Amino acid sequence: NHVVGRAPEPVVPHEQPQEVLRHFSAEERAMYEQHVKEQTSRQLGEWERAM
Amino acid sequence: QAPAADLSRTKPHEGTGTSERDPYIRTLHNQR
Amino acid sequence: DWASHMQRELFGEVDPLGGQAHKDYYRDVTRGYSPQYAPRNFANGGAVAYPHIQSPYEYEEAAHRRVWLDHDVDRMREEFTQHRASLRSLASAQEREELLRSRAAEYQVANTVHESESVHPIQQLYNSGGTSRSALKQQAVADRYSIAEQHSPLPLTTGVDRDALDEAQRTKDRILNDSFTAENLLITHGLREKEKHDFTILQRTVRIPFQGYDMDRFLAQQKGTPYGAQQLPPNVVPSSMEEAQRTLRGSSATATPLVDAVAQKVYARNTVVDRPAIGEQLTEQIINIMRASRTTAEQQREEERAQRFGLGRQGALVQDGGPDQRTLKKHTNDERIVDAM
Amino acid sequence: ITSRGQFNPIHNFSYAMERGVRARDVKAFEKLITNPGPLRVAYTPDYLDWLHRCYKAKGTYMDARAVANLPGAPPPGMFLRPAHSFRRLAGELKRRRAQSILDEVARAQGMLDLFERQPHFPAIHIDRCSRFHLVELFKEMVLERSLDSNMIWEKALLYRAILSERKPSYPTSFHYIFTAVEDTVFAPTIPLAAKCPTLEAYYYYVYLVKKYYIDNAVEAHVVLRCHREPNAADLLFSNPPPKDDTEIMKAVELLRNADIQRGPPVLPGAYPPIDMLWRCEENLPLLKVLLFGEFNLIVSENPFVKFPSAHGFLTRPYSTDSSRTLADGMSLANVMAEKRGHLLPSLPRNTATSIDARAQDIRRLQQKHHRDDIVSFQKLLRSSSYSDWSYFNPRAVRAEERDRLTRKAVEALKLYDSATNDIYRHSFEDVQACHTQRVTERDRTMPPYLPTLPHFVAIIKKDPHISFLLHIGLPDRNSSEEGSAKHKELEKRIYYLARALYHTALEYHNETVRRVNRQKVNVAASLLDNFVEQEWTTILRDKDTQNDKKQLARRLGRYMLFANRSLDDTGFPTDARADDYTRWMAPP
Amino acid sequence: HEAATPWMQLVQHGKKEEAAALLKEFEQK
Amino acid sequence: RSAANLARAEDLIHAVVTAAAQPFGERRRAATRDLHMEFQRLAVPVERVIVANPVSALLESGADPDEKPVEGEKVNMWPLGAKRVVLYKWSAPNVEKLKAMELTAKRLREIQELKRRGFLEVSLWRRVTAQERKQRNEIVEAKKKQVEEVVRTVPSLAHLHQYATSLYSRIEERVWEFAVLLDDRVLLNKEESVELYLPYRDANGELLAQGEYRALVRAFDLEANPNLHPAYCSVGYSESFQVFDALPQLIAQFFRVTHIPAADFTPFCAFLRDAGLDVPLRCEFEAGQAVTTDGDVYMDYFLQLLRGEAFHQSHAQAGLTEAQRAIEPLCRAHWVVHHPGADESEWATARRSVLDHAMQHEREWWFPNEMLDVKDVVTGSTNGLTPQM
Amino acid sequence: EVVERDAALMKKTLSSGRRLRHRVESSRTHRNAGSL
Amino acid sequence: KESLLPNSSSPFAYVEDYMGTNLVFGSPVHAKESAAVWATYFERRYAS
Repeated sequence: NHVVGRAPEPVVPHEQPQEVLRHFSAEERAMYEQHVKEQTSRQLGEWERAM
Repeated sequence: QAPAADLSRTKPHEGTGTSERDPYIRTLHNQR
Repeated sequence: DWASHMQRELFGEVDPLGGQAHKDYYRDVTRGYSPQYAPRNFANGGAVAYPHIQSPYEYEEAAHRRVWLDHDVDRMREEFTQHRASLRSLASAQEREELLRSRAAEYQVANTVHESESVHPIQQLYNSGGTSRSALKQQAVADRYSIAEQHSPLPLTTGVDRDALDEAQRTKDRILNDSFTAENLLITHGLREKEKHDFTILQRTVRIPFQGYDMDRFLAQQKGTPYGAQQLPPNVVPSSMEEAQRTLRGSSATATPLVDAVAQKVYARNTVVDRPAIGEQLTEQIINIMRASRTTAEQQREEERAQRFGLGRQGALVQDGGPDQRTLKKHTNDERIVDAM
Repeated sequence: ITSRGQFNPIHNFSYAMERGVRARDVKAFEKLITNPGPLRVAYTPDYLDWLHRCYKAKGTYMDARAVANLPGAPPPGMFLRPAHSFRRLAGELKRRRAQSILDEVARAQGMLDLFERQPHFPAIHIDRCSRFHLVELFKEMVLERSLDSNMIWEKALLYRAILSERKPSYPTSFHYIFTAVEDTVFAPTIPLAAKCPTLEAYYYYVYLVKKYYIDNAVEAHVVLRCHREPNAADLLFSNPPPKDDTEIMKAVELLRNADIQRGPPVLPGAYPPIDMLWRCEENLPLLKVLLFGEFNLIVSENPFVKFPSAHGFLTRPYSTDSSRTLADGMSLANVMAEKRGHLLPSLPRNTATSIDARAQDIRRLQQKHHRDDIVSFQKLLRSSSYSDWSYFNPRAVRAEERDRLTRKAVEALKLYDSATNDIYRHSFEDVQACHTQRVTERDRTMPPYLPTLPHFVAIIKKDPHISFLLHIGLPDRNSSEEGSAKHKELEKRIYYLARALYHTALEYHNETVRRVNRQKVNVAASLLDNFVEQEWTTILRDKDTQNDKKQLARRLGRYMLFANRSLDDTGFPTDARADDYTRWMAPP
Repeated sequence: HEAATPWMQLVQHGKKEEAAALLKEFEQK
Repeated sequence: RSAANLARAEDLIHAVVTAAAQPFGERRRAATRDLHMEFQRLAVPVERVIVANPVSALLESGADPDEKPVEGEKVNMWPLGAKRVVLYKWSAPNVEKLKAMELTAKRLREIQELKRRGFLEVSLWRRVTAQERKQRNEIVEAKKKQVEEVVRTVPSLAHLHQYATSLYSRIEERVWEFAVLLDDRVLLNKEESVELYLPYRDANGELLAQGEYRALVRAFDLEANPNLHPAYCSVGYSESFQVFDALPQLIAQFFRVTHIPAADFTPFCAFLRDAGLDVPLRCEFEAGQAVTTDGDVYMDYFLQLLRGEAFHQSHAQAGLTEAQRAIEPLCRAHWVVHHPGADESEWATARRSVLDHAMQHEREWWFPNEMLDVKDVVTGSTNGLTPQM
Repeated sequence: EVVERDAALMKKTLSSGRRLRHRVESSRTHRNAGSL
Repeated sequence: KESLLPNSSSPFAYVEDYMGTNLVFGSPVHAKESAAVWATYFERRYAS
């Protein structure tokens, strides 16, 4: 009942924890954030298109 | 579930025993 | 707004902090040796939210990237001089604000900040704890090199000389050879079989886990994926600020190459040494001590290897019955054992 | 190449010492240090003793080298090449070039310190200077790094007020600036309005000084920066409470009465344009006192001890500071939901309560550590970087010039180090016995596939799909603006993947960092694969014979992905088994 | 290689007698 | 011995290829001169160019600022280390800005864009005396005779001569001595007056000798030619003036010498600035740091500092950055091999365009890296190029 | 002998010693300047 | 302008023996000192 047509969790491939994100450089951190945002945006968009 | 070797060419029937995917003795058959 | 605020310090020729030591700002050796935001997040727990450089080649690449951008930064300095000359002509604050916020959009200063876009609640907590999005929007100083990175030909060469690359390859080969020799020595000693038999022994004590009635439901419950089954990570007591900064500074120091580290050490020690010298003597002294440190490091490596592998002779060169007399203690590495292998 | 408390040489006596000129006594050294020109000298004994020691060390080195010991000493394992040989003379040429670069860097550092005086440069004396020496110095120092013109007038008048009205007592070495203060001509406050500033604004600045107990240029800069904004009532609350309005009004009225006989103000008016400051002789005393105050009145005390609220304005506020940023942020669960969106499930009640309790716990922890983290950081300052001292310096350096000088010095030092192996040589018999090895092309020599960034990017672009997208697959970069954007993003992703693989190859020996580097490799490969598949779909979907673009794209392969491609230390597929590779490269 | 005169083109490829003969012919003409 | 023979062979090859490259530059210069001279009639040239004294307007008490500046009509002499003002007039591309001259950020934006559109350039040409004409004629004829002997002695370099001619004919793009280049990035200005500094050394680092110097201004407009073709220019030359080093005369007059007295050191700067030479305060500041025991300033060191380039540039090399200054010889060599035969005039005309193209578009062919370059031709082959690597 | 010389030089590096540094008060607005 | 090394572009003109003794096609003084160095080395070796 709580969830009816809600999107699933946008699982991102190659998700890294904080212990790995510590060694990411500045541009590496920005690239990882760009990858995560693009992946979740694509997941949400395809769910919206399916719904 | 002495440290495991970093770059080791382990035998096809053995392993370093680090996790399930690398057990000390491999059970799954190599064939199909 | 805050983009214009950043642009103010970007155009200014003075440090935004004015030479003040700030608890949540770390002046990294990379990034132009300029202050960079290093918040100490508490959601992670006593961890400074800043990149930790581990390999010296990363620092070298950053330095070479700065050298690559040396042209763009001076061109942007000329542009900044022109913009300040134009800005001084403007009298009212509103026109200056409008010009600043136009130049902010043209220079993409707002793109300089590294937003953390995530949807997972745990990652959102980590991002919204010690260093929240609003805090990043407020205290995010931007450097000239960081600004110039947006619009510039990206580097494709790393500043590793032929000699530096040769030494790196030699170090890699030596480390790999030592690791392979140690692993093969353990194999010959049979300690690997010992640990395999210990695993077999522990297999007597271990028991079959309860996989659950519904296998997929149980596995998902472990994963935390299903709705309402998410478990917050345990809260960890943070360390002291002293240790938190000490770890990062030690990592940077270990990533500093020999030449620049010895240069900074000598120039720092020059102001306190009882007999200071001018650069003419300083260059000779630093070259001498760098060569001496190189040879000392070589000797340290060779003596560590010899001690670890039991290299060299056991006793005197000439014994009563011959030089080839060794007491092969069990589970102890030896030159005779590596040669036999 | 500079720490906090450096003593960078500013003088150039290495040009004159070889000419036979040396100082044998302290008086001779001092009269040699003294500069005949304007802005001569102002040092401290902690700098004079260092100068004398460095000079005598230079003499002991020059004489030894001339009579030649340390100068011209080959390394213990090395020998000396013959004089004026094709190798030794070139080595000495690059040695002297590196010495010249080092000396230039040191003198530039000394000039930088003089412009941003440190405790080893107490003050600057401009008692005797010319009109040009005033105008050019002002334009180079203050005019250039001035975002706003009116701030210069405000600073000049405030400095003139604080130099005389507040503190008349001085070491008596600043009598000339006291004389130059009095002959500053103001405007007839009732045609000279554009020539000179008004006097009521100057008296307003005197009132500000008397009210805020302003002592130094640091507090003057703080009040000048902060009093304009509509929060000066509480932002500038001095640690000692400011005096009431009546007393300061009476004091300024007494000063006005004294000035008149020798013959509340909220905001100042519109000042004359700054360009007139350096043009008219009328403002020459005012410009001179402005430059004097700019080069002096700097103290080694942060003004934030008495201006706690101004710390958050002039500098970035503390992140650990709470009740403002978190108060604006409000409900953390609400922020999470609003950034999650309406198309995703709302957070269940148990997790929302847990996350809000965690927010409160983090708030309490931050409050607890706020007071102790600040004091603990200062301990780490004592017992590295520059411009991080305990005091605030308004005219600090951007550190870009310092970094550039450091990099130039390091490069010249590398050249100097390379020089010595050209100047000196090993033993002839040593090299003769060394050449018996006859390095072999197969194994003794270094392999041709050493890990380099161009090599990695070349092997990445070698993929048929990548080459197709780079050349024909994408639309022409020069044709449409979107084509150029897509091409620059594709090449950025390719460069990122190549650099990640390069770093992995460099750190391939140790495994502690190899896994964390391979994580970046995986992320970059995933991004590249996503872009390639999207572009391949669009170039096969967009809306014929004889080998057109779509036919060639279909004729190509299935785009073997990079996210699951095996590489090891060379950019080549490994010869080890899949199990061995996946145990080598696994998340930590 | 391609823009070079045939003498240079064939002297870069190890044919030395032919290069000498071609040079002799060219200096004769 | 074999290495020496190889070095001699390489030197002979360089000489013969340079001799083969010589005529291409002359023919290209003739063609572009024809294209330029056939163009000014259609376009609008600069009618008048004059050189005036530098304005040092420091208004005294009682003087309003709105008064227009006063400048000299002409100057017959240009000191080797002085500043000057050049005045010119041009067409509507600047009268549009003269209209727009009559407090807003966007107003300054559009004004700056209109300023960016324009383009000017100033150069100096020395008239050659007949003695120098024949002195250079004999030198060049001796050099060409020597290269003829070089071709004769070895019956192999004829093939290289013909190959060089063919390669230049295949590479070259299809189509009164320059002294020094002044401000090249000078744009169209509101008052049509430009401030210029004449350096003691030219682009090649040599002092400028005695001669009659003519200021030639060439104007570019980006609307017609966006590729900055050297043929399309508005060219106008001013009257010839005399140039000489006034430093010996000034020092002799002031001192009525090796050590400048400390007490009289400061008035010497005022005397120089009155005589017209400009002496930076930084220059004097660090010139006073090398005094002797008594305090006398080393006159030769001060003169070296004054004629140095770090403190004050010529407004042409000032626009060029340190990276362009470092890679400039490489760009020069590539330019002279792409255009066979070239000199300072064409290099100065195409100075900043090729440098910006190289340091902006390519940025990688030039800007030498740390592992593919040799910092010393006598040390690189041994130290930095170990046979292992 | 070479490594012995290098070790001796390394010892000499840390065998430098401190230096007696003079201190000048700076509490007032003016930075006090002293001569030799 | 004038330099100690010749104004030659080919490094084959600048090639030098490892000991720095280029007694062939070198400068007169350079050849003299190279011969002196060789004489000293060989006299020491033959004396030993």
